[PDB]
Amino acid sequence: GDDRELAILATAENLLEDRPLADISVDDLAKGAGISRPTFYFYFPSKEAVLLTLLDRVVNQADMALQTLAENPADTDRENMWRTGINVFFETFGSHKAVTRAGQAARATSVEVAELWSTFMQKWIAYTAAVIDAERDRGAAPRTLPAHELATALNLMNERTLFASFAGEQPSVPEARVLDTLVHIWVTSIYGE
Amino acid sequence: GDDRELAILATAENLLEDRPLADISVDDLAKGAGISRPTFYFYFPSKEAVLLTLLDRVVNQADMALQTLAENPADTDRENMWRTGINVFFETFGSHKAVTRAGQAARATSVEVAELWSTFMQKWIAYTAAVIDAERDRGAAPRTLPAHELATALNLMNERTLFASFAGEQPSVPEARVLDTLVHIWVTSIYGE
Ligand SMILES: CC1CCN(C(=O)NCc2ccco2)CC1
Ligand SMILES: CC1CCN(C(=O)NCc2ccco2)CC1
Repeated sequence: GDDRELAILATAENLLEDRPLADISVDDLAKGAGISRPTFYFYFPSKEAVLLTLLDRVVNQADMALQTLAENPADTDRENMWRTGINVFFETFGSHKAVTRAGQAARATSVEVAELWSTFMQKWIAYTAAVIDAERDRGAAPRTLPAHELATALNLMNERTLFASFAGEQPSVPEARVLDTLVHIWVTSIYGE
Repeated sequence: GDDRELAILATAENLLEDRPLADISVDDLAKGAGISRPTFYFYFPSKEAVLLTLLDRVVNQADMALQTLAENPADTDRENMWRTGINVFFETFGSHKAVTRAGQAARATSVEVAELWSTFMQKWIAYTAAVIDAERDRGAAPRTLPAHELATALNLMNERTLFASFAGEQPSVPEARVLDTLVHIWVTSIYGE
């Protein structure tokens, strides 16, 4: 039951490593999961819907991991606090590069994917803003930009930069340099005048 | 000759304000330019090729405007130097929102568009880096990150942030706030420790 579903999900993720959604048939998804095409259609209405669920689970994994971090303060300086946070996204999406890459393209096409991404981005920006605001209240950050606007630009940087880097786009920050790069820009822009 | 070509370009830009490339036929492009479908095919192999040229001219306009700025130093502080520069991109792409939005989608699909964007981004990052390096040499900026990596992340921020803002995406920086937002993050990240 759940097992066939899990196998369709895993077959899909596997197949997205080597080629795009376009050049993957539900036929390929069925065989890989060891089921018929009709049986596939019982678990998912489409191949697009397989991607969506896959993306859903990556996004929830990131979020949950961020919630875990937020609940257990790490005994460290401001720079490592931010780093530890950004690293959740770096590791989680970096561990699911094929889904990441396919998700982001599907944003153009699928309203569900666009809305899924949109919902979580807003949540992560709201959280970034609350932390900046909290840093301003304790007197550790200067009151420069509207915290929420700053959080927005910083989150959008991370999205574009993390993903160009995982795709190996030209141009991009080398994947082994991208954490330090993003952390420097977060902390200088959050704490600097 | 050039006039029919110009009219196809303008018809296309006009039509992209109200709907995507997908829901624009070459038929619509021909009528709008006041020509036949066959005559259209003499000037352009496809509707995709119309977008590409349109994007080409926006991108060259931005570049040329940046070259003009680079050739005439403005008598001003570091913050306004960066602002004046980022503003070239804000105004130029912000004046061609339909082409911008369609260009960026076509990146997924068209290898020409992807390469066009890629070429110019590299050029703009190289230039940003040369300016950061020049600021480090005169002793106005600290030697923090690899200048080229910093330039890369900052350029990618601007691309994602400018465009989310012009599209009116959720989330985004309001278009009337996005200049100040980006300038703060450039200058704090370039000059800060
Ligand atoms: C405190 C956290 C909040 C979120 N964040 C971050 O990179 N979000 C942007 C993103 C999502 C997927 C790729 O990039 C790190 C800092
Ligand atoms: C000195 C310049 C260099 C380029 N730049 C910039 O925003 N480039 C990124 C971009 C292109 C299109 C949208 O965003 C402003 C600063």
